[PDB]
Amino acid sequence: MGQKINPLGFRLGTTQSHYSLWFSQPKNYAEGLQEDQKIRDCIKNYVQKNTKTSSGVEGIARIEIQKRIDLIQVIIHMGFPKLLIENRPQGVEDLKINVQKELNCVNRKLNIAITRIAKPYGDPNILAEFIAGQLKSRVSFRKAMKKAIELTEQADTKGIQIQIAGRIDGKEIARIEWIREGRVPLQTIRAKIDYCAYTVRTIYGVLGIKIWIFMGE
Amino acid sequence: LRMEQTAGRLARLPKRDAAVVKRQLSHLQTYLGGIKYMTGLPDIVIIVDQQEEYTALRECITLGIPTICLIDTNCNPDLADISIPANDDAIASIRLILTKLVFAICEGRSSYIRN
RNA sequence: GUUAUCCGGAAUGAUUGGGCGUAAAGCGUCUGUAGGUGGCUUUUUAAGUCCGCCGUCAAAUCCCAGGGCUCAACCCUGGACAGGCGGUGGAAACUACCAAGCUGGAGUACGGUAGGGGCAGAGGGAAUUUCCGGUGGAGCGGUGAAAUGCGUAGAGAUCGGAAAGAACACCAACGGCGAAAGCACUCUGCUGGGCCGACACUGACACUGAGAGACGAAAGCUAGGGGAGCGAAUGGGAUUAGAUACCCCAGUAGUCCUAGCCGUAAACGAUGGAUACUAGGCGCUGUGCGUAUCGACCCGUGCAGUGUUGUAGCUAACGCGUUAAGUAUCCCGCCUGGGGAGUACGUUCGCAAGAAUGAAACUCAAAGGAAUUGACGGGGGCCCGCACAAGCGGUGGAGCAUGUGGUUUAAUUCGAUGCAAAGCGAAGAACCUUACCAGGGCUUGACAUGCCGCGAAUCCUCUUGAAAGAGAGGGGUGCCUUCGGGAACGCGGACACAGGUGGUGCAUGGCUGUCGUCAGCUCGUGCCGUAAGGUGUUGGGUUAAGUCCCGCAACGAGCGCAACCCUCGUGUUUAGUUGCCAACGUUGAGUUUGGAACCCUGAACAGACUGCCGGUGAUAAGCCGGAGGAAGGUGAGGAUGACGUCAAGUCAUCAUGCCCCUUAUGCCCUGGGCGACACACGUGCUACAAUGGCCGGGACAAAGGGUCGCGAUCCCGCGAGGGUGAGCUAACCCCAAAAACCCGUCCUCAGUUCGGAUUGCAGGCUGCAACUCGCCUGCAUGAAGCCGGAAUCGCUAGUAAUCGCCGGUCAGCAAUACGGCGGUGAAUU
Repeated sequence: MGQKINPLGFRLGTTQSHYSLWFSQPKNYAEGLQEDQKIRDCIKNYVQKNTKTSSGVEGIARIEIQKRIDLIQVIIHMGFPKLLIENRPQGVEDLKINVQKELNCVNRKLNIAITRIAKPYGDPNILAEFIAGQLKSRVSFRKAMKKAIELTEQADTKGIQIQIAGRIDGKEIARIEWIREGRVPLQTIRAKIDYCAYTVRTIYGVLGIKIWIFMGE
Repeated sequence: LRMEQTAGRLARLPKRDAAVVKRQLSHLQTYLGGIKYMTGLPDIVIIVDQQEEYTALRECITLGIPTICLIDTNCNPDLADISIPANDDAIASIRLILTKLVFAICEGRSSYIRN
């Protein structure tokens, strides 16, 4: 509704880089966005059947795609690399062919490497899948929001802010919840605040979480 | 603000911060030029006119700190424990009671010199 | 378990247990009978009271201890209790009775003081109105404006005189007096109360008080008088949608007097009277005293009377505060939910209008009081935005474009509609898009997965038909396996489902407008109040700004503001092509060698920070000017727009809850529709000219676009455009030769050598295809319109105004929509 500017969209020129950094000619630029969005929808969800399995349990932090000619970088930042890679080398093998069958035309030799994050309570993308995952299991809302505030402060941060929209605990009228601790400078560019947005399933309605994590100045 | 005023960081700091840091020092050396020397929480509080500074005695009785004052005629001695009935305006009256109170603190320590 | 019924909860009738300033509640104020209460001393009585005892208080319940039915219920012994009444023998302080007193209560006398206290009778001054006369002129009166009205049979105004009624300036005062109501020019007559002071005397003779008796602002009533002014009613004028109101001009009862009557009022300090006590600081009247009072005065001591940051205490709070709702005593009145009601009925009173006493049924679950936050206010104080003002241009008039209602239609699809709707979502609807209508068709079905059969899949297909489709024709059949079988794909079949721009965004996610770029919104600790909360975020100044300084129980901090980021304006460093090119050799075209200096270009760096000087200002902040500088006071201008307001908009972007349709609001195709009309409204464009039009010549721009593309040169056509076709994938090629402007000439203000709407005829171009629906060219026609009512909009500088160009959308709807670029260049504050 009447909120502040996107801290990932305001800080696009400096500090925080793009989730996809490449170059293409305006003739095959439209096909460049289609191939990068189709794989980002297939790696974030990552389920061939109609079940709630992989990718959403381990928590995806960032997906950086870099390309020049016929080769994509597709480096995924994960919290727990135990689910994506192996249980016996079969997990990353079916992911190597899934991205190959979709993107063809030219000889698309896709290499996918994996890197880790220091702590999952520093990045905004795990927090958007952790707190929103507590809405799926129907746990106490305001107790889960105050726990998401302290779990990031103990992970060494200078400020954190969390807020959703309406349809809380099965209420007919739409309300809003807001808890904040420390300082979060929403206007300044020398703040390097990261953002994420995730949707919830729910049989009564639909929720939408917004994460604001202030690192250094 | 005293340690960074006489260091090598003076030439690095911009003119926007150099005008605010000396303005903050100008307000911190005029008012806080008295309260500095000691750090601890007192057990006994001595004061001159407690009717003018009623905001100083009312905040000490709620914590449980014994109050002593140099009460005049325009004051009430009920909230005070041990009162000293004498003048508060004339400079001579303030000088006798306060220096002889300091001589009582210096007698229960070391060296009894002049005033 | 339900219902009925009593009690409890209800200290909501409270004797133990409550209240009456504002929540329900002191009767309007006095006098006073009965009744209640009553100072101090001694003696006495001892009635009340108290002690003990004797009777009676039936038994059985209840209670205590102890027994019997196996326990218990039940039954049972004794005791306790029966709180009471009477009698006898005592005690005697208190209350009461009797006797004799005392005095501080109360009362009286003596001598003085102040006062609108009251009644009666006189008399005084100003003014108003009216009557008469003089002078003199045409206006006067009145209102936010006007009109009714008074005027030349002459008012008003002015002067002289008369008549009459009422109230009586100043002094008047936060003043005084009175029981209340109430009462003020001066004087006289009769008369009441209060207070002080040396005292003299009685002696509690006191206080309160249902009923009762008396007094009662104004209005109103009866009879007789009076009547200047004011003024219910009433009559006109005006205002208004209407006003049988407010306002204007008149005006009766009444208001005034005598007598009688009615007895009511926010009859309010809304806090009944009387008495004794409890911190203080300023204002009246009497009296004592103060070197002889030498003085306006100084120090006490009484009455009555205000305010107080008024303390304790009391109070729900506001507030009261020794003239307390403080602490107590004596007695009387009154309340115990709101509406109905203070009405009905009855009694009493009255001439009447009505007054006094005072219900119920029914109905609601609430009324009410104080205070708090915020908002609102035709409340106030102080401040900021083109907000007004100052000023320029514009709209509404006109023709045309476009959007929306209404209307119409088979449909003229949907959504947005006060500002925050109205070229708005659709940056581009002839098919498509489209969702709507009509008609022709298919259904697990156009699209997804899974099972089975025939099969590779496809290409060219021929016939009918508007097409969607349907019937058959050949040509053709890759890659692996123990060939059984499969992947890719196709037709058909069965079933889950698939499918929905169907409803609900008052079920929702995401996102947005809006006040707002307004500048506020909050927290920690500590204090204030019982508390909800407040303080800090108030105040005095100051800025775009809780920006800053000072003051201040506030001290600090967080979000917002600012700054950090992007361009523009100066320079500097580095690097130079498709850029530029001073100096030097020139096919004059940087054109070539060459040169990097300058312009430009692209990354970095320097710089304004009120920082410096002066004045103003509270020796602060800040503002006003100046210096130095390309640039100053957030440099110009963007981006960025908090906690939140409107359950404002969007489930037709998408996603999602629920619901509904699912041989169907699902799906395919053809044609139509959305750019239909008697009208209305919004937003724009082109003109009414000649600071303009037209003809010819002619000087400079910035920013962007482009490979199913941008397209020069040349040829052809009057032109749009077409043929051929180079180069650029791009500061090397192209899209453009930018327009105002400027010189000369013509016209010379007549609806025109202004204006182009409209119309006919003939073409070009994009696409199956453009009649409805297109753009553009050529020829001709050539109106409305002469700057436009009420009302209303934007903008303060390089802005307004105006003149060209480019981009996105896109086959095509190219200067009229949106976005973007530059040229020229004000006005006023």
